[PDB]
Amino acid sequence: GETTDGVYRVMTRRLLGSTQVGVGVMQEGVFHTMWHVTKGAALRSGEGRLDPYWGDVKQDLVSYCGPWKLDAAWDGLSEVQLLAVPPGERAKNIQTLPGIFKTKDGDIGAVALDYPAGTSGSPILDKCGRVIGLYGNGVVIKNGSYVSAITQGKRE
Amino acid sequence: DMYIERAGDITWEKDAEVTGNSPRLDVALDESGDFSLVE
Ligand SMILES: CC(C)CNC(=O)[C@H](Nc1ccc2c(c1)CNC2)c1cc(Cl)cc2[nH]ncc12
Repeated sequence: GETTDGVYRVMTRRLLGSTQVGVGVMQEGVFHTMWHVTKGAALRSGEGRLDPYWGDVKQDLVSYCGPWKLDAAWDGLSEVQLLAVPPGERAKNIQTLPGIFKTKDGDIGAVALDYPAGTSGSPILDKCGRVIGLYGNGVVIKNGSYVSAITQGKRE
Repeated sequence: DMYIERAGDITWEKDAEVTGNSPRLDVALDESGDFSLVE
């Protein structure tokens, strides 16, 4: 059905009314989202059906119709934008300078922005409009604020 | 059963709301894809 490049809402009618569980990126005929959003379950695009192709619970990522296509990376210096798609609200770009998640396996960028759970999977963009990761998997610090990682998959 | 609805183009918008800090945090990623604060 709808294979157009762009950002999409992931919705369900299982709960009350229509509830938004997450967000995703459609690019090069592939739908990219966070694993915890869909749990690897199939998706519907009109009468079209999207089946999972690749997924990893540790990375918290999943691609539909084909392999992971996003590969741009945060340069560690520049400001980025979170293209946030909140439940029931219009897509909105928020510019921020990312922080750092120091792990034993290397440093990853971090975005300290607060959005409801249904915003999980919103893309993070560089100054060219290339998706450098997905927002929606992170931690909660001392002041109750949420810090998400900049999650990027590996392109083959 | 889940479904997708388009929400917009993927573009950088000049002059957008600039907010949020840049913290440097020590974190740990478990086998279940869960991050946690290391102190
Ligand atoms: C806040 C921490 C403790 C949870 N981390 C999140 O990123 C969370 N989603 C989530 C849920 C289950 C799993 C994972 C991630 C990874 N694999 C299991 C989330 C994301 C946003 Cl954007 C808002 C949220 N509100 N509450 C939760 C929440």
